[PDB]
Order: sequence, then C-alpha cells, then structure tokens
Amino acid sequence: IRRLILAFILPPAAVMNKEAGTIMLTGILTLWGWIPGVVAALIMISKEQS
Amino acid sequence: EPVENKNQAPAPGAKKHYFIIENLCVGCGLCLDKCPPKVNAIGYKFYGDVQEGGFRCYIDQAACISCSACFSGDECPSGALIEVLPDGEVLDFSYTPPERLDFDLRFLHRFHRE
Amino acid sequence: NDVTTAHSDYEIVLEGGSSSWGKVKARAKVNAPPASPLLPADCDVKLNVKPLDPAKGFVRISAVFESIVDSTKNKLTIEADIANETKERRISVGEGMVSVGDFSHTFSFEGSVVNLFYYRSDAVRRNVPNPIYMQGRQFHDILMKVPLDNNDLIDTWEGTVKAIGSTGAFNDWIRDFWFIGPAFTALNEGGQRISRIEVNGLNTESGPKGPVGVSRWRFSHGGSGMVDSISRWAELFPSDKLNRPAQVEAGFRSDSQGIEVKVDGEFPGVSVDAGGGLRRILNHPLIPLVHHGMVGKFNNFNVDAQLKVVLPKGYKIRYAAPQYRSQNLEEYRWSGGAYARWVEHVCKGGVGQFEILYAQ
Amino acid sequence: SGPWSGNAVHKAEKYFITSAKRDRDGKLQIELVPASGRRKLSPTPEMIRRLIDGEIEIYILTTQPDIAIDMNKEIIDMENRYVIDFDKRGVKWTMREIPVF
Amino acid sequence: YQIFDTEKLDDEQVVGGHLALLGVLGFIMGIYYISGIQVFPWGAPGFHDNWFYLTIKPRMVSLGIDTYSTKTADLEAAGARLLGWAAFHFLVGSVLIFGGWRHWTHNLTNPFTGRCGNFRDFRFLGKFGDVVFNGTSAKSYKEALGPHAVYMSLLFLGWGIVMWAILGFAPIPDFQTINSETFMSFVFAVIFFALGIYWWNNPPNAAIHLNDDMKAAFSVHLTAIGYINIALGCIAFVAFQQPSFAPYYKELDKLVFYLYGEPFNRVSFNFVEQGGKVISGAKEFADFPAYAILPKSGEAFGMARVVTNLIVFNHIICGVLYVFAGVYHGGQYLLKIQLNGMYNQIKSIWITKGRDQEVQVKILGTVMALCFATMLSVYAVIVWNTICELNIFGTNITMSFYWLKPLPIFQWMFADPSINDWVMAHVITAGSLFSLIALVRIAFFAHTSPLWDDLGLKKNSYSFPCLGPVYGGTCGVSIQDQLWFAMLWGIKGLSAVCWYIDGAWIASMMYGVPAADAKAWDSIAHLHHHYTSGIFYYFWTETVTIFSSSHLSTILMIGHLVWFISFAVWFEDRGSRLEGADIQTRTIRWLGKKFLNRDVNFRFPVLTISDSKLAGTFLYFGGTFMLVFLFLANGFYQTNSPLPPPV
Ligand code: BCL
Ligand code: BCL
Ligand code: BCL
Ligand code: BCL
Ligand code: BCL
Ligand code: BCL
Ligand code: G2O
Ligand code: SF4
Ligand SMILES: [Ca+2]
Repeated sequence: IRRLILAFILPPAAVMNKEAGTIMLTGILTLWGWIPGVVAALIMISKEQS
Repeated sequence: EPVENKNQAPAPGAKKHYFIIENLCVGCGLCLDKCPPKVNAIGYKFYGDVQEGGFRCYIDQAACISCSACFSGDECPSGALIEVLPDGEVLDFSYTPPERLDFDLRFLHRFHRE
Repeated sequence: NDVTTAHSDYEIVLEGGSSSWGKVKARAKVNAPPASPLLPADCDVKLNVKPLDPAKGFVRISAVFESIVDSTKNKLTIEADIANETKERRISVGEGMVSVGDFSHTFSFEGSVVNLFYYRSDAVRRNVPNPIYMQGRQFHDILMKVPLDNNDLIDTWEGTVKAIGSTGAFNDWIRDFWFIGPAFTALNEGGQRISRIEVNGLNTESGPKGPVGVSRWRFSHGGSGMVDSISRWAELFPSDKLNRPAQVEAGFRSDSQGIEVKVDGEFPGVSVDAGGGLRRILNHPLIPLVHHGMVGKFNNFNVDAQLKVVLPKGYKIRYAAPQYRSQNLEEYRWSGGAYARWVEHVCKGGVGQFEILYAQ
Repeated sequence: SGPWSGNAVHKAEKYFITSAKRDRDGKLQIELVPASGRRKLSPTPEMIRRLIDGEIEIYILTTQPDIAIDMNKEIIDMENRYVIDFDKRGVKWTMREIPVF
Repeated sequence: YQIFDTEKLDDEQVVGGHLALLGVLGFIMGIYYISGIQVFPWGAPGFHDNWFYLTIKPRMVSLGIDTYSTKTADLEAAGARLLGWAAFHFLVGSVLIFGGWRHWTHNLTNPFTGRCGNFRDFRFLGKFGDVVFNGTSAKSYKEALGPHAVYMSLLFLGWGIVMWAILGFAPIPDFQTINSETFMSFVFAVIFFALGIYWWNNPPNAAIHLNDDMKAAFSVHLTAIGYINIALGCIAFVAFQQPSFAPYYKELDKLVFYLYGEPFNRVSFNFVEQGGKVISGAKEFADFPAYAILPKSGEAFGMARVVTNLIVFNHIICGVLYVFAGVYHGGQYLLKIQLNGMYNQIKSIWITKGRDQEVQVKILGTVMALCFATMLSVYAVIVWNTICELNIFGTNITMSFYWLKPLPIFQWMFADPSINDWVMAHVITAGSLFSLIALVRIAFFAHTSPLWDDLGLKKNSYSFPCLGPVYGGTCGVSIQDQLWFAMLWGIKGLSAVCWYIDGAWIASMMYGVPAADAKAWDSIAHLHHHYTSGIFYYFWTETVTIFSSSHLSTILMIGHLVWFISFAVWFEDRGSRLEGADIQTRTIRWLGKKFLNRDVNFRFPVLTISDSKLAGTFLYFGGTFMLVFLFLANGFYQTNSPLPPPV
C-alpha cells in the first residue's frame, strides 16, 4: 500500500524497481500530464508486476 | 632527542611499418591530412560509386617514413589503420580500452530496486 | 587546528626514446606521529651508481645512510660492485663501514645472489602482459670479513661463535635476532619468509690491521609474488640500461610533530615496455606499499597530492587510471579525486594499480 | 556494456595471425596477437572453442612473412580462405598497398 | 577557439579567470550605470536610454539607486548615485582583476609581507577559516562545495548589510517590497551557511567528477546553471508582471524613452544649421532641436513588457545555450573517458546506468516517439486552425480548435487561457523533445552509435566533420555537429518563447490577417487580450515598427546578412569552395604578376567542414536572435481590447 500511494504522489519512485528508462519516462510523465498520465503509467506497470 | 639534521620540504603551503586494411577503410582521409606534405605516402584508390564505398585508403610503404603521424592520431574510425611492431603485432589503436565483464548493478531496497 | 593532512608533490621527468631514465622529485609531509618508539628520527640517504665496466656489467653502487634517532648519530656506508653473471645470478664484491655513536666497524663482503623463480611457464607470461606476482626463492651466499679492532667486536665474535658451537637452534633464532622489532612482523605481511641460515664457516685470520673475522653463511629469501626482490629481479637491476651515473638523494625527518620526506633522484628503469608501443611507468613495487601499510593505517589523513609526469616532447599518455587532472602539453598532472583516493590507498598499504601508458 | 569494452568497432575481439614459421614444422609457430597487441598467444583448443563460439575473430594480413599457404589448412576452391581446420575459418584481411601506386 | 580549454588550465587558473571576468563584468556594470545617467551631476543633459540600462533601470530604481521621478531635481541625485556605484564597481573590478592575474600567474605573494600562500593549503580570511573550516579543502571539489556555500552565505549576508545600510532597505518579512530581499538575504545566509557546514563535514560524492573533471564538473554545472537561467526567466516573467513589481516595471510605461537610433527629428534638404536654422529650411517636428531623438512614450511602446521580455528571453536563450553547451562538454568528457577506457570504470549512475546501448536506444526512441507525437499534434492543430481561419478547403473557424483551451486545472498558469496557450505548452514540449534528441545523441552516442557499432565505426575526434560518403554519407555525426543541430532545433522552441511573450497568436499562422475569419478568433474563442498577429502575420505587424526605426532596420539587414552567410559553410559546399579558392589563388597569382611584377605567394583560406559548421551555426543563431531582439524590442503591441467579429 506504501508503493501505490508513494506512486500517486511519486510515480517514478514507484517504478524505481523498473529500469532507468522507465523511471525517466515516468518522471517526464510527471512533468507532462502530471498525476493522471503518470499515475496511469505507474498503475499499468505495478499491476503488470503483480 | 633534540639533535637533528635539517631539511625543508615546501609542500605544506600553510620497424613501425604502418599499413591500412583495405577491407575496412571507409576513405575518410583523416589519416591523409596527418601525413607530412612531401611524404604523402597515404593515397586514395577508387573502385567506383564513391557512395557505395569504392574509395579506400592505401599507404605506399616505399613512401612511408615511419613518422607515426597517421596512426598515433587515433583518427581511424574503422580500425583499418594498423601498426606492425618491429617484432610483429598488429595494433588497431594506440590503446584499446580494457575488456570488462559488465552487469547492471540494481540495488535491492533503496536506489535501483530489483 | 586538529586536522591530519598529508601534503605531497611527486614529479617524474622522463627521457625520450628507449631510455627509461627518469628523474623522481618527491616532497611530502604529514603531521601524523611516526611509528618509531624512539623519536625524533631523522635520516639522509645518498645512493650513487657509476657503471664501472659496461662489458662485464659491473656497477659500483655507493649507499650512505646517516641518521639521528634519540641522539644516536648512526651512519652506514657501503660500496658494492654489483654484476650480473646469468639472468638469475649476481656477484657483489664490496666494502663498507657502520658507525653508531663512538663505536664503528668496517666490513668487506664477496656475496652472490641467485634468484630462481618457482616456475618459468610460457603460458603465464604469454597470457598475462603484466605479470606482477611471480613466486620464487632467492639464495644469498654471503662471505663477510670484519676487522676486529674494538673490544665490542671481539666480544661479539666470541659470543656468536659460542652460540653457534653450543646452541643447536642458532640458524633458526638468528632470524628472531636479526629482524629486529617489527621487521619480523613485516616479512609475514609481504609474503616473505626467510629460511634457516646455513653458516658454512666462522674463522678468524690475520689481516692488514689485525684479526679479521670471516663469516661464510647462506640464507634464502622466499617470495610469494608480492615481493619485488623476486618478481622484479631483472627489473630492479637495469645495469644494461645504465649508461651514465645515477643518483638518489633522499631523507626523512620524523618527530612527534610529524614526518617530512624529500627525495631527488635520476636513474633508469622508471619506464618499462608494456607492448603495443606503449611505455609504462613501471609496476609499483608492492613491498614498500605493504610494509608502509603497517604504519600508514594509524591515523586518518586528508590527502593533498600532486603527481607531475613531464613526458618527453611528442609522447602522449593514452591511459591513466586514475586520469590526469591537467596537461601543460607535456606535463600531465594528477591532483585530487581518484588520485587522492589512490594516494590514501597506497599510503595505508594498498597495492592498487596506477597505469600510466605513454606512447609517441 | 560490450561496445565500450575493447575496441568499439569489433564486437568480437580480433586476433591477427602475425607470425608463423615453417621451420618448427609443427605450425605451432602460429602466434595469434589481439588487436590490442599485448598477448602473443597460440592456437590452443580453448582458442578454437572461442573462435567457434564467435567470441573472438581470427584474421590474417596479406602483407607479411607468409604464415602458411596450403601448409596451414587452406581452401582454394574459391579465392583462398585459410582455415586452421575445415570447421575453423581465418578470414584474410586484404591489403593492397603494392598493387596501387 | 580552444586556447582556454579546461585541460590547458588548472584550478587556480580557473579561479583567476573567473575573478578577472567578474572584474571586467563589474566594469561593464559601471559602464551601464553611467549610460543610465539621464542628467549629469553637473547639470547638463546626460546619456540617452540604452537597452543595456533600460534592462537594469527597474532593478536600480527598486534599490533606490535610480529614480523614476522626472524632475531634473532628484534625477541629478539618481545620476550621482549611479556614478558612485559605478565607481565602486570600477575599483572593485580592478581589485578582482588584480586577484585574477595573481591566481592565473600563481604569484599569490602578499605585496606587503611577501608570504606566498598555497591554493592547496590556505586559511580562509584568517581566523574564520579556523573557526569554520579548521583548515582548507586539502584538495577536491567535493570538499570545496561546503566552502563555496559558506562563501555564498557571506555574499548573501553582505548584500543584506548593504541593502539595510547603504541602500536603506531594512529586513522586513513582507514580500511586497525590496525589504524582504534583505530579510531573505539573511535567511539564505544561514541556509547556505548551515548546508555548507554540512557539506564541509559530510562531503558529497559523484566520483565521475573530482578526478579529471574541470570539463566534467563544468558541463554538469553549466547544464544546471542553464536550467537555473530558464527558471530565472520564468520567474522574471511571472514576477515582473505581478503588482508588487509594478512600481519598478509597470511605471516604465509612464515614462518617455529617448533611445539611440529611434526616429530623429528630420530636416529638409535645404537646411542650414546656423543659429535658429529656421530660415534655411523646416525641421520635421518643431519645438525639438534638429536631428534630436524624438520622444517615445512607454505606453505605446509597452516598455514594461519590453524590458520584461528582454530580460526573460536573455535568461531563456542563455539557459538553453548553457544546457546545450553543458551536454556538449559532458559529451566531450564522455568521449575522452570512452577513448581512454575509463567509461566502464566509472561507478556512478550518471554514467553506469546508461552504459548499455540498449537503454540508450530505448531512451532516444522514447524521446523521438514523444517528439513525433507532440510535433504532429501541435502542427496538425496549427495548420488546421490556419485552414479554418483562411477558410481553405471550404473550412471555417468553427472547425478550428478554439475549444481546446488548457484544462481548468492548468489555466492558472495562463492569464487568458485559449488555444494559444495550449499550442505554446505543447510546442515547448515538442521543441524540448526535438533538441533533446540531439542532446541525448551527444550524451550517449558520443563515441559509438548503434548504426556505427553495427557499421564497425567509432567516433574518436569529437569534432570530425564526417567519415566521408561511406554508407551513403556520414555528415554531421560528431558530438559538435549534434550540438549544432540541437541549437538549430532549439531555435524553434526559443522562437515560440519570444512570440508567446511578445503577444503573438502562435496557435495559427495567420491570426489578424485581413482575410476570411482570421480576425474572428477573438469572437469565437472569446479572448480578452487581443493577441499580436499570428506566426506569419506577426512578421508584418512587428516590422511595421521595426521599419520605422533606422537602428532596428540596420539590425534587420545585418542579421539577415549574417544568417544567409551561414549557408555558405553549412551547405555541402566545402569542396566546391576549396576548388574555387584554388582557382582564386591562381587567378590572383597570374593576374597580379601580369598587372604588377610582384609575386603573391599567398592562398585564399577555406574553412574546414568542422570550422564551417561551427561558423555556420554561430551565424545562424546570431542572425536569428539578433532579429528576435527586434521582435522583442519593437514593443509588446498586444492590447486588451478583443477585435469584434469580421462581420
Ligand atoms: C631487501 C630484500 C632482501 C634482499 C634482496 C637483494 C637484492 C634484490 C639484491 C641483493 C644483493 C645483495 N645482498 Mg640482499 N637482500 C636482503 C638481505 C640481505 C642482507 C641482510 C643482513 O639483511 C645481506 C647481508 C644481504 C647481502 C647482499 C649483498 C651480498 C648483495 C649486494 C648488496 C649491495 O648492493 O648493497 C649496497 C647497498 C645498497 C644498494 C643500499 C640500498 C638498498 C635498497 C634496497 C636499494 C633500493 C634501490 C632504489 C629503490 C632505487 C634507487 C636507484 C639508485 C640509483 C640505486 N642481503 C633481503 C632478504 N639482495 C644484490 C645482489 O644481487 O648481490 C649480488 C641485489 O641485487
Ligand atoms: C642491494 C639492492 C639492489 C636493488 C634492490 C631493489 C629493490 C628491492 C627494488 C629496486 C627498485 C628499483 N631499483 Mg634497485 N637495486 C640495486 C641496484 C640498482 C641500480 C644499479 C644499476 O645499481 C639501479 C639503477 C637501480 C634502480 C631501480 C629502479 C629501476 C627501481 C625503482 C623505480 C622507481 O621509480 O623508483 C622510484 C624511487 C624512489 C621513489 C625513491 C626511493 C628512495 C629510497 C632512498 C630507496 C629505497 C630505500 C629503502 C626503503 C631502504 C633501504 C634500507 C636497506 C635496509 C639498506 N637499482 C641493488 C643491487 N631495487 C624497486 C623497483 O621498482 O623494482 C621494480 C624495487 O622493488
Ligand atoms: C556555441 C555553443 C556553445 C559552446 C560550444 C563550444 C565548442 C564547439 C567549443 C567550445 C570550447 C570551449 N568552451 Mg564552450 N560552448 C558554449 C558555452 C560555454 C561557456 C559559457 C558561456 O558558460 C563556457 C565557459 C564555455 C567554455 C569553453 C571551454 C571549456 C572551451 C575553450 C574556450 C576557449 O578557450 O575558447 C577560446 C575562444 C574563446 C575565448 C571564445 C570566443 C570569443 C571571443 C574570444 C570573445 C571576445 C571578442 C568579442 C567580444 C566576440 C567575438 C567576435 C568578435 C568578432 C571578435 N563554453 C556555447 C553556448 N565550446 C572549445 C573547446 O576546446 O572545447 C573543448 C570548442 O571546441
Ligand atoms: C555563471 C557560472 C558558470 C560559468 C560561467 C563562465 C563564463 C561566462 C565564462 C567562463 C569561463 C571559463 N570557465 Mg566557467 N562557469 C561556470 C563553471 C565553471 C567551472 C567549474 C564548475 O569548476 C569550470 C572548470 C569552468 C571553466 C571555465 C574556463 C574554461 C574559463 C575560465 C578560464 C579563463 O578565464 O581563461 C582566461 C580567459 C580569459 C579571461 C579571456 C576571456 C575573454 C572574454 C572577455 C570572455 C570570452 C568568452 C565569451 C565572450 C563569454 C560569453 C558568455 C555568453 C554571453 C553566454 N567554468 C558555470 C557553469 N565561465 C570564461 C571563458 O574563457 O569562456 C570561454 C567565460 O567567459
Ligand atoms: C579581490 C581579491 C581576490 C584575491 C587576490 C589575492 C591577493 C591580492 C592576495 C591573495 C593571497 C592568497 N590568495 Mg587570493 N584572492 C581572492 C580569492 C581567493 C580564493 C578563494 C576564496 O576562492 C582562494 C583559494 C585564494 C587563495 C589565496 C591564498 C593562497 C593566499 C592567502 C594565504 C592565506 O593564508 O591568506 C589569508 C587570507 C586569504 C585566504 C585571502 C582570501 C581572499 C580575500 C577575500 C582577499 C581580499 C583582499 C581585499 C583587498 C581585502 C578586502 C577584505 C574585506 C573583508 C572584504 N584567494 C579574492 C577574491 N589573493 C594573499 C597572500 O598571498 O596572502 C599571504 C594576497 O596577498
Ligand atoms: C539532474 C541534475 C543535472 C545533471 C547532472 C549530471 C551529473 C552529476 C552528471 C551528468 C552527466 C551527463 N549529463 Mg547531466 N544533468 C542534468 C541535465 C542533463 C540533460 C538535460 C537536457 O536535461 C542532458 C541531456 C544531460 C546529459 C548528460 C551527459 C553529457 C552525461 C551522461 C552521459 C551518460 O552516459 O549518461 C548515461 C545515462 C543515464 C545515467 C540515464 C539515466 C539518468 C539518471 C539515472 C538520473 C536522472 C533521471 C531521474 C531518475 C528521473 C526521474 C525523476 C525526476 C527527477 C522527477 N544532462 C541536470 C542539469 N549530469 C555526467 C557527466 O559525465 O558529466 C560530464 C555526470 O557526471
Ligand atoms: C554576401 C554573401 C556572399 C558573398 C559575398 C559570397 C562570395 C564568394 N563565394 Mg559564396 N555562397 C553564399 C553567399 C555569399 N558568397 C551562400 C548563401 C551560399 C549557399 C549555396 C554560397 C555557396 C558557395 C559555393 C558552393 C562556392 C562559393 C564561392 C565564393 C567565392 C570565391 C570566388 C567567387 O565566387 O567570387 C565571386 C563572389 C564575390 C567576390 C562576391 C562579392 C562580394 C560581395 C558583393 C560583398 C561581400 C559582403 C560580405 C560577405 C558581408 C560581410 C563582410 C565583412 C563586413 C565582414 C566568393 C568570393 C566559391 C568559390 O571559391 O568558387 C568561385 C564556391 O565554390 N559560394
Ligand atoms: S558531403 Fe561533406 S560533410 Fe558530408 S560526408 Fe561528404 S565531405 Fe563529409
Ligand atoms: Ca514586439
């Protein structure tokens, strides 16, 4: 539960497990379309790990 | 104890036979410009259709004077420019980087997990 | 004010071409206390080599160590005639003197050293371009004559001959006597172990002055590879590369306040061929590092180091690990950063590599 | 991570066949040397394994003291393509310095 | 252009160079201050208005050094104050250049005592270094970060003292006056003091630097400071438009600015400059002396937003150039460490994590895909808006993206939220992505590219113009060439910035055009501010006023010349130029010998492709932005009266 909430505030912090490219993409997504687009990114990737 | 020598250190402050592999040359000519103007051992040989790579580099060993300007420049992109040492060993570069066994260090908990 | 800092300034001025002749200028200081239980400890060293005969390989090497330690003007002079015979054998005629306070005595030796590696495998030397660890053994056969001019000399001669003729473990405890203080703790820290000596003879004969005691003994320095006297046997005697006189004038003054070291030398063997046309500042001897690590781990220090390699004009450094901070078109300078970390590494006992591959 | 180790132009570390001599009559005189030029090696079975695996790339220069033509296994049905053994393949670098001015 | 390379210079040389440049800059500041003296302290009329002083007049009047008061009285006082501060800058710059010379020459011997201090070991300012540092940074930039933070803390403290006492602005918390800048000057002291202490006791580590890194640390800090400049530009735009800054930036509009090169009172041809000069001819406007620079009201000129735009775009251009240069110099360092083999030996994320070529390819592919998507979206929006407003293919403005305002959650950033702001944001993202393609190519593909590792080629010289026509062409593949392409690509994002801040309607190319529905945007989109004309018609509207100025017209012609001169070197012409220059040499030789017996023995020089690209990008950027200066210096010319529907 910590990872998903940290993600909703800090998505790239959530994808930190993923590769550096994914982390940079999630950071850019925070920069552009903050929260909705990047929250979408984090939920996709984290649910995929599941 | 007190008797000593003395000293003051003001630290505190208080042969070569360079060749070109015609197989790998791309005819850039970055080595030609380094050749001395009168020597001009390195020359261009054209097969055809320059864009298809016909142009290539050749060192006329008779003209070469073993000055090392071509090879020491580190200018050959293809590695064709080689040096055969007096005992004999082909050098594609002045110094190749050491070979390494590499792996992506991804930490476990803090920095780059997994 | 209570900050321990190790300031230093090293300089290597090389000579172009096949000449490996290099000039080493090293200044250093550090406010850390020394490890000498007797302080202050001041010493000067003069080491001059003159090629006596290029054909026979004989080189006359004169070493003068002067020192004052708790007010004891010690002075050891020695002039030897080192000469290769094979790739694994050297002969050394020589004379010398040692003077402590008022006491003093001379000696004259006819030694022979045979450095035999434990293996000469072609695979190792054809696969490893830079063979550092080469295990081996080094048999010294020393015949030394001392004029017995003092009462102490004769007393020591009597005591030693009595010990040899009466004690059955002299050949084994002589190492305990001989590696005074921490020296025995140093041979184990460098991979060295000295075998029991073989005292082939103790005699006394009339000489130019009086009774001269002649001792013929043998021992064997055993190196596991980390010993520079074995792996670098040919590398440490560049008589072939010696064309002119070489000098090394060093010194260190070490009081409780701190240590100050000054060295100025010019001698061959500084640059050795590494293959591929790349000359290399020679592999660092490991015995100095692993022996000075027995003293350099005793205080945390801030490194302020600067290495100035003045290449001959036309040469360029292709590899530098750590890399050179600056370059005045020939004077590559290492200062701070990974070089400081490496200086801390080797000031504390590290044997890490510092590759400097320069070529024209 | 593989392009930055060794020369970046050779994915497989390259080994020129510099010296070979017929006098020893065993052809063990074949002395492979990497393009780095620090290891005068020999064609051992481990080198054979590396060559077949593609880790290394043995090559031959044209301008040299001749290595061994038809004395070190050679295929001449086409233009010569020297082989240490039929399964091996020593690709000859061609070097046209004499034919051209 | 490489004489002062980082390698050629050591840390003390850099200290001295920066110090001497600070002194030179202080001299420049004194020059600008004196240029700002409208009335001399002796009574006579003073210098006209320069952009160099109209850029700093808001700040100077904020500090009370200058005054917006218009009587000769107290303007004489402002001139005297400016002269005093310029003299202070002059003397302090002299001292700074002296220190810079000493550090550059390494002769750090006190002229009084003669003691030669050591850059490696030196107590700072005397006892303060002992209290705080306990001894200097023995080596290392990491151990220098804390000391520099303490130095900046002392700078902040000194500015607090100066503004409290010298300029009379006491520290008061309220952030609506210069007084807070005193307050915060003390705050940021403690912060940059305390942090410094921390970074002195607990140094930071990025081992890539610290070792042989004047170029590496320079690159990182130049990229950082470029982003600092971009942030400063955004902050300047926002704040200078806030009411709290109106007393210093909005009151420009109330003043009349006599600027050099502006329209001058013209005179008839039959004019004699004797006495009253009336009998001979008639001057253009009477009551002003002949050839005098006529007044220009700041209300029409919009000098508030003109100065704001000049400052903001100065910082934005400098920051983008600094980001590009930092990536370029970092690429040079990357290539050096790749050639010498240290690349694989670096043990930090800033180098290791992108060590794999797969991750580099994926990063650049993501950047390229995002760039394609955003550029295609914005360009489709803009061209469709143009198709609609021009009523092409039977369209009309009703089909344009007038509905596509920024979402209500993002309209706070924009005063009048319209499609213009949407296109601005997305164009900025797209231009950033475009330039990032080249920046990432520099960062990763500095020594080898996936094509080139497949093609068996390596990038060594970091400036090689090419490797030839092999593989169909290898033009412009060095990191220097990628830097040039990055600059030429960021030209467009920077333009978008200029056109946004100068009031243009960048959502369509033909806003305000007298054709079809181009003038209907204000009605259909319900805009409050009447944006300056669109991307193509903005040229025309702004040139209405550029052409009215002889000085701006001269700049127009000169920048245009400079721009088109760039093609002679950027185009694939170097070989043609070399052949032609050989012909030129032979022509000069034989023509001179026939015309004059003296022989020549001189050749016309032709730039190499590397130097050709360098000069071509310099000229391209120079012309483009010397003309953007005209766009930003004509006047804001964006009124708050929307245009009614065309019908
Ligand atoms: C130090 C590690 C080894 C050692 C390794 C070597 C090596 C290696 C050599 C000898 C050699 C000699 N050894 Mg021994 N030997 C050791 C212990 C001893 C002891 C003893 C009581 O400890 C004795 C009596 C001897 C006896 C001797 C002599 C018979 C002989 C000539 C010495 C001479 O040149 O000295 C003159 C005195 C000096 C040179 C004083 C300074 C000594 C230091 C170690 C030299 C440093 C060089 C410096 C880094 C470079 C300076 C450049 C200058 C221009 C020279 N060895 C220990 C066990 N021995 C040499 C030989 O082969 O003889 C035939 C020889 O090459
Ligand atoms: C009897 C002793 C041996 C001998 C033993 C050793 C040993 C052992 C080593 C060397 C090393 C070196 N020796 Mg020697 N060396 C001998 C004779 C010579 C002669 C000669 C022709 O006479 C020459 C020119 C040299 C030259 C050299 C260099 C090639 C090399 C150091 C390179 C470096 O950059 O140094 C830089 C030099 C400095 C930093 C200055 C050092 C100054 C001090 C004063 C010298 C060391 C003193 C030591 C700590 C104390 C000795 C006390 C003893 C108890 C008497 N040696 C004699 C015959 N030599 C070393 C090397 O690198 O091997 C590869 C090494 O390991
Ligand atoms: C143009 C795009 C990039 C850029 C691209 C390059 C390129 C490309 C190169 C450098 C090079 C260098 N750059 Mg840069 N670099 C940029 C920004 C910067 C900034 C900065 C403003 O923060 C700095 C400090 C540096 C620093 C440096 C040095 C590390 C290095 C050597 C410069 C010097 O000695 O040149 C000597 C010449 C200079 C002093 C600059 C020229 C200006 C003249 C001398 C100024 C005074 C006269 C007058 C006012 C203006 C000129 C025109 C007149 C008609 C005469 N760059 C810009 C934004 N940089 C070179 C180097 O060697 O890299 C390793 C190199 O090849
Ligand atoms: C604001 C903080 C900026 C910065 C701003 C500048 C600027 C601006 C300049 C430098 C200059 C230099 N910088 Mg810097 N610098 C920063 C951080 C660094 C760091 C570091 C972090 O440790 C390093 C190692 C360097 C390295 C260097 C040297 C290459 C050079 C100083 C040597 C000297 O003056 O030569 C002796 C040379 C002279 C004194 C002659 C100078 C000639 C004229 C007056 C200036 C030439 C360049 C050009 C006209 C300035 C253009 C600015 C543009 C308007 C954007 N910079 C950051 C990123 N630095 C100067 C340089 O030489 O640039 C090429 C320079 O002008
Ligand atoms: C504007 C003046 C210039 C300058 C010009 C000079 C001059 C001139 C001299 C030195 C000397 C020295 N400089 Mg300085 N130097 C500058 C900045 C630096 C910086 C830095 C903080 O980045 C460094 C590393 C140094 C390094 C050094 C030392 C090696 C040496 C002093 C030894 C010490 O114990 O002195 C203790 C004090 C110092 C460390 C000085 C620190 C710098 C201060 C700010 C100089 C101010 C001079 C000014 C006229 C007086 C104004 C004081 C007010 C309180 C503001 N300078 C300043 C910014 N430098 C001096 C010398 O050799 O001393 C023996 C000397 O005479
Ligand atoms: C972030 C703070 C600083 C920064 C600090 C540093 C430092 C420190 C170093 C570099 C270095 C480099 N920098 Mg940088 N740099 C920044 C901005 C940039 C930008 C840019 C336009 O934004 C670019 C293109 C570059 C480009 C480069 C290269 C020249 C070089 C790395 C080469 C390499 O192999 O990387 C390999 C590829 C990567 C490591 C990719 C992954 C990125 C890393 C892990 C961190 C950022 C991503 C972060 C986790 C994203 C998610 C969260 C968000 C923060 C919200 N920098 C900003 C201004 N840069 C190094 C160099 O050698 O300097 C000379 C170096 O030492
Ligand atoms: C003002 C703009 C230009 C010129 C001025 C000019 C001059 C010129 N050029 Mg050019 N050029 C372009 C612009 C200009 N090219 C563009 C935009 C392209 C992109 C396609 C381009 C391309 C090529 C190729 C491919 C080749 C050349 C040459 C070649 C010449 C050598 C001899 C010759 O042609 O003399 C005939 C040309 C003249 C002597 C021109 C007369 C001077 C003038 C009235 C005034 C000069 C104004 C000055 C430039 C402003 C500032 C100066 C000062 C204040 C700092 C030569 C003097 C080549 C040769 O060497 O072969 C002949 C060749 O091969 N080009
Ligand atoms: S056109 Fe010019 S830049 Fe391009 S490959 Fe050919 S020579 Fe190089
Ligand atoms: Ca305008």
